[PDB]
Amino acid sequence: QPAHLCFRSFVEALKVDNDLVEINTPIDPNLEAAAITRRVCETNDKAPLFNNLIGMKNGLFRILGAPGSLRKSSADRYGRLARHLALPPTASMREILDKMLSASDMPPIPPTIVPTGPCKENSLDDSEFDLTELPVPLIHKSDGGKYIQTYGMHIVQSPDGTWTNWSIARAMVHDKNHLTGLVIPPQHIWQIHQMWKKEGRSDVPWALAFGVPPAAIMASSMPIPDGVTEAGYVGAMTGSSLELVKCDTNDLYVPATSEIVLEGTLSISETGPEGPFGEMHGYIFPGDTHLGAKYKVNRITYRNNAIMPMSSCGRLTDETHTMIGSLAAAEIRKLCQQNDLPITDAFAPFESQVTWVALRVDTEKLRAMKTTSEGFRKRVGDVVFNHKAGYTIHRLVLVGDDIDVYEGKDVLWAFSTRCRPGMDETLFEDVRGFPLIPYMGHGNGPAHRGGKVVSDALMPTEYTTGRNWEAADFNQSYPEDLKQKVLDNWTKMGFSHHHH
Amino acid sequence: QPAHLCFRSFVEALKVDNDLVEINTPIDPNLEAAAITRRVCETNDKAPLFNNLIGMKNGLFRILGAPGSLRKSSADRYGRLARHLALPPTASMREILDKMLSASDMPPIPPTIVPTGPCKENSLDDSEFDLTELPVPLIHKSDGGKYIQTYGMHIVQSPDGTWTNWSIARAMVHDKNHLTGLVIPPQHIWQIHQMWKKEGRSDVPWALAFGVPPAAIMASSMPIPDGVTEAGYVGAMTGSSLELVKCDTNDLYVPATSEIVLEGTLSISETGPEGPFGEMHGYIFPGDTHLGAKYKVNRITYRNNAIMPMSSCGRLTDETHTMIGSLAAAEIRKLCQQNDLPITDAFAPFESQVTWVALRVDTEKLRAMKTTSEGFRKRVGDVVFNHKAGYTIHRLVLVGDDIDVYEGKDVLWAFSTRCRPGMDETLFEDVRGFPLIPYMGHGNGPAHRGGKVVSDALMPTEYTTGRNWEAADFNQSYPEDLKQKVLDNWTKMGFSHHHH
Ligand SMILES: Cc1cc2c3c(c1C)C(C)(C)C[C@H]1C[C@@H](C)[C@]4(C(=O)NC(=O)N=C4N2C[C@H](O)[C@H](O)[C@H](O)COP(=O)(O)O)N31
Ligand SMILES: Cc1cc2c3c(c1C)C(C)(C)C[C@H]1C[C@@H](C)[C@]4(C(=O)NC(=O)N=C4N2C[C@H](O)[C@H](O)[C@H](O)COP(=O)(O)O)N31
Ligand SMILES: [K+]
Ligand SMILES: [K+]
Ligand SMILES: [K+]
Ligand SMILES: [K+]
Ligand SMILES: [Mn+2]
Ligand SMILES: [Mn+2]
Repeated sequence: QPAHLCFRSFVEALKVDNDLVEINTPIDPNLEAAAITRRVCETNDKAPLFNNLIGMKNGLFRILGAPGSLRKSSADRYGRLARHLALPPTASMREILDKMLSASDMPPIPPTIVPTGPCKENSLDDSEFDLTELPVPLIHKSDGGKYIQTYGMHIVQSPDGTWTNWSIARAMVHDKNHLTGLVIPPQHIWQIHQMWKKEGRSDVPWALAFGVPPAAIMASSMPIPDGVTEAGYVGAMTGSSLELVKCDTNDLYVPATSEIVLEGTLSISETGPEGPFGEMHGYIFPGDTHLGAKYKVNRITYRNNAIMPMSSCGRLTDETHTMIGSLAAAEIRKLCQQNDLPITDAFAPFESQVTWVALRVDTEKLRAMKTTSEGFRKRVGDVVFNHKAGYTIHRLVLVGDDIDVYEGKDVLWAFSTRCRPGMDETLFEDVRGFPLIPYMGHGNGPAHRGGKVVSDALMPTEYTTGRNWEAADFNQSYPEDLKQKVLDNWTKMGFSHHHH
Repeated sequence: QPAHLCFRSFVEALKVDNDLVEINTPIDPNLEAAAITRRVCETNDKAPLFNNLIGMKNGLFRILGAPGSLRKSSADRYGRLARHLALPPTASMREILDKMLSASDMPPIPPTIVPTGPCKENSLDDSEFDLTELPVPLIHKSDGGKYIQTYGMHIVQSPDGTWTNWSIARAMVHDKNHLTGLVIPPQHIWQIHQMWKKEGRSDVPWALAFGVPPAAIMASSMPIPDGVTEAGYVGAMTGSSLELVKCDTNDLYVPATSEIVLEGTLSISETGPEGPFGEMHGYIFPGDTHLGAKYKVNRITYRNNAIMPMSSCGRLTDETHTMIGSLAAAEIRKLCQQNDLPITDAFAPFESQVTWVALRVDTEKLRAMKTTSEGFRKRVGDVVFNHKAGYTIHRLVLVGDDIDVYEGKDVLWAFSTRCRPGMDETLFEDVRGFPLIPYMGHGNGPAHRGGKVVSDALMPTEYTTGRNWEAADFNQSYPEDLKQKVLDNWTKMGFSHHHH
């Protein structure tokens, strides 16, 4: 099975890439696995595969940390993400985001039901498992629970059966047969949960599949449109219908090669203590527990020698940055284009803790619009900040054609030198805010509203007659023949490889 | 003579450090020298010494590029700056800034007059030189002139003789015996020029000394207080009285070991075309010429085999960042402390193009003040933005004790995650602005006023009861014994030197 379509094959691909460290000696899921993983993410090291996890019983479970984090070399920096998508390991961010957007103007390819798969190799009923007895990790020392769910896919369906959503949302073990987790607006798991609650008849049939096809976990992390079933979007992107098997205890379908599947229900009435958790912006607020959604687990099914992927998230760089940020940026780029805004590229700078998105403007198009900064700022912020795709993003930075938004150094240069504080910005206080950013949920203002800004780093002539500067850099401040001479004589004179 | 007290010894020190590349083949001062230097600055390579400059005649002149730029290794990153000050090459930024501030509560050590020095080894009178015949560099392709003066020290004295100012301000060749340059408020060369213009009697006696003692060029770049003679401040900092020789044609005094000295006058009535120039924020606006101050040169004196230092300034990283930014930050730190504000450290992040200063707050002190963000923001901005030391700085970022302001990654993390846009900021529109920032002088608003902001990245509890988070990082999210275990087993498990 191809690496993008089968987690187990993905792990083999990382090994073959020399991007995997197999640790076969005992590792404690209480902090140790996650501390190793954290150190890997902070240093862009190889992904750790913990094959000897203290507390693993009857096949549950090995852990793979850092599945979507960065490689050390610049040439294959995003290779782990490329391996989720059948792309070359040297793929650029633009090529990864284009791949993730490609299914947006293709017919869906619905999934294929198959009678069985590797996820059915083992099962545990209601009398045979205890979630508190599994080697679920404690990921950060002050976490409010053991976060089983950091890289699996929740599967829920609208009451009318017409939309089946796949998404990532955190969850922790509550007791032997329940989880608690985040289910918050405007997320699709929340939107679907609301539909079931308004019907008022039953709890939401649910499954959570870990170690799903890598292309599916990528779509699970992306804010594709309301009402779009992720399975058909992944089918179109990959050009292949995904193979799904029915759950044993409900009529939901899970990827045939899922490593581990939990089947049960998401309550429309019950809650339980959830959090705190060491989160994407780099913080944990110890003791900040709140009531979260409550899931009941009725059945576990799993592969022989099952592997649980884990995100040890926090400070740069992990899956919450590489996937949340970048995939929101990709959808925002599309959204802008669909609203007739002249945006060519979008990325969420890592340096912003993925709270900014830099939007590259086609300034020839902009000049034809005969508009102004104030007008344009307002139009861009109204489009993005009133849409779900803008949820996580609190600052939009508009930049001209000379800036590569995928290079944080260039975005910071443009921001710092072309956007006059206050005058060149529009604040948005009557939009939904992302409460997990510390300045929102633990800040001075409403946790769920406002705190957003569009910062215009377009210069005045970019709206009128064209760029009227050249950079004071080696590239722009010297003619071609001189530059080349300098480069050709560099080592000869006495001054100091691409892959590495 | 010690390296901090003699430019020629400083060049030898860079050689001995293996931080110098001597280029003994012909190099063109038209762009080539500056392109090499630019490439060095963008890659933190060794300083270039051009010993064979096309057009050099009768000893005028060799060029040293990148005298105050960065080294590649982290361990001696600031070694070229340390060599200006007799510090170890591994000195931290805090240690360099502390050294530059040390004379602020010491009695000045006035300079010593000596009858002669190496700067008197050669002379050229009014009939013997032509500035257009010297190998003055063209530094950027669109510059409006050949910028002779990028790393020399202008020397002017108040009419009453009580204050002698040393400072760096750019100047270019106008014709055979004149320069034009920037002389703008609130700079001390401007303040002194205004005193002479109000007297109305004569042009300002002036000298410009290139290749001055390195400790003197550092003070020349620092906004030490109005009315303080830099020579006595440098004396106190170094613990030694500087040796000066009188000019031949006026009664100003220049460092005895200056490589090259121009003597003449700064006009109180005449102006000439000046600029454009590839400037510190990374831009040049071709054709943006304006009338600047006009200097007449009456005499040149110089050392045998004179060396002209040059800054090929622009995009990161050069003397305009390492010296302008950092030395303004140092003075702002002091200014804050003198105004009873609880600031421990200040630095201008390179990532901000040195337009921000991050101010580290002693939050124990802050809590005792029983104040609020709004109150505190306003007080800090009124102190700094109404003072000359804040001139170049458009954004102040207040950060708590956990942030190392000398680490741009940590400043950006704090800014991005702890400062709510708008609510946690105070804009300042009625303060002097720095027109050279593109968003000021080429922006949408008044070039010389406003555009400043204080961004408070202190969290709410930092004002009241104390920090209420831990970082979700390896350092903070795992206990000490575990961290150490992980570090000790890192290479054994299969994962990947200080100097490099
Ligand atoms: C890649 C990734 C994406 C995450 C999360 C994580 C990782 C690794 C972990 C679990 C580590 C941390 C948490 C923290 C949190 C941010 C959250 C979450 O708990 N709640 C949430 O609502 N959104 C999350 N997302 C983003 C989410 O997947 C996207 O917003 C996606 O568009 C949702 O799919 P729908 O569009 O179909 O609604 N988590
Ligand atoms: C280290 C350095 C410092 C510079 C400049 C440069 C370098 C290398 C160059 C020449 C390359 C570029 C220009 C551009 C420009 C910024 C300027 C200038 O032309 N005008 C100005 O007014 N201030 C400049 N400074 C800063 C100045 O030295 C400090 O502000 C100092 O406090 C002044 O001394 P006083 O306090 O005693 O007034 N230049
Ligand atoms: K999704
Ligand atoms: K702007
Ligand atoms: K000075
Ligand atoms: K704040
Ligand atoms: Mn969805
Ligand atoms: Mn001064």
